[PDB]
Amino acid sequence: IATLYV
Amino acid sequence: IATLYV
Amino acid sequence: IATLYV
Amino acid sequence: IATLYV
Amino acid sequence: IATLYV
Amino acid sequence: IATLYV
Amino acid sequence: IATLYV
Amino acid sequence: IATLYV
Amino acid sequence: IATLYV
Amino acid sequence: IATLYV
Amino acid sequence: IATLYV
Amino acid sequence: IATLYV
Amino acid sequence: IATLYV
Amino acid sequence: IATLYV
Amino acid sequence: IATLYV
Amino acid sequence: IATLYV
Amino acid sequence: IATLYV
Amino acid sequence: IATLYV
Amino acid sequence: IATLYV
Amino acid sequence: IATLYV
Amino acid sequence: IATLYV
Amino acid sequence: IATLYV
Amino acid sequence: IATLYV
Amino acid sequence: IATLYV
Amino acid sequence: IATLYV
Amino acid sequence: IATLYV
Amino acid sequence: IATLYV
Amino acid sequence: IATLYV
Amino acid sequence: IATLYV
Amino acid sequence: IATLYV
Amino acid sequence: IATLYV
Amino acid sequence: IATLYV
Amino acid sequence: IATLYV
Amino acid sequence: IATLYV
Amino acid sequence: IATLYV
Amino acid sequence: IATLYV
Repeated sequence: IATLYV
Repeated sequence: IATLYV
Repeated sequence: IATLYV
Repeated sequence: IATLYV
Repeated sequence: IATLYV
Repeated sequence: IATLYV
Repeated sequence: IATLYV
Repeated sequence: IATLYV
Repeated sequence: IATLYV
Repeated sequence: IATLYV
Repeated sequence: IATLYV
Repeated sequence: IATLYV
Repeated sequence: IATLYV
Repeated sequence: IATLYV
Repeated sequence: IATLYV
Repeated sequence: IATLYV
Repeated sequence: IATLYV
Repeated sequence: IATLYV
Repeated sequence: IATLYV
Repeated sequence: IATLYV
Repeated sequence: IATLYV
Repeated sequence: IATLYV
Repeated sequence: IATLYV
Repeated sequence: IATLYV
Repeated sequence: IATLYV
Repeated sequence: IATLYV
Repeated sequence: IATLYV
Repeated sequence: IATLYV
Repeated sequence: IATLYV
Repeated sequence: IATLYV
Repeated sequence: IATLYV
Repeated sequence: IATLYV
Repeated sequence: IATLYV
Repeated sequence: IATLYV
Repeated sequence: IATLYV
Repeated sequence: IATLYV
């Protein structure tokens, strides 16, 4: 699982 | 920016 | 599963 | 921009 | 499944 | 632009 | 299935 | 523009 | 099936 | 323009 | 910036 | 598990 | 800055 | 377990 | 600055 | 166990 | 400054 | 056990 | 082969 | 509606 | 092969 | 709705 | 192979 | 909703 | 292989 | 919601 | 392999 | 929520 | 291997 | 909450 | 190996 | 809370 | 090895 | 609280 | 080896 | 409180 929010 | 890999 | 919102 | 791959 | 909205 | 491949 | 709306 | 292939 | 509207 | 092939 | 890998 | 908030 | 590895 | 707050 | 390793 | 606060 | 090793 | 406060 | 478009 | 059986 | 788009 | 069985 | 998008 | 079984 | 995105 | 079984 | 993100 | 079993 | 982040 | 069993 | 951070 | 068993 | 920090 | 058993 | 700091 | 048994 790999997640990113900017 | 919102991204997800599973 | 690969998803992206900008 | 909204994209999804499964 | 491959989908894109712009 | 709205596109879908299955 | 392949569909596109512009 | 609206197109569909099945 | 192949269809197009413009 | 409206076209259909089956 | 918010990111997570599992 | 690897996570980062900035 | 807040980060965690397990 | 490795964690850091700044 | 607050850090912990276990 | 190794911890530091500044 | 506050630090602890066990 | 090793601890230091300054 | 059996196909239908409506 | 677009459907195909082979 | 069995496919349906609505 | 887009579905495929093979 | 069985797939569905809604 | 996007689902796939193989 | 069994996958689902909602 | 994103889930995968292999 | 069994994974879930919510 | 992020979970993984192998 | 069994892991969980909340 | 971050947990791991191996 | 069994580890938990809260 | 940080705990580890090996 | 069994360790706990609170 | 910091504790260790080996 | 058994150690405790409070 | 600091204690050690070996």
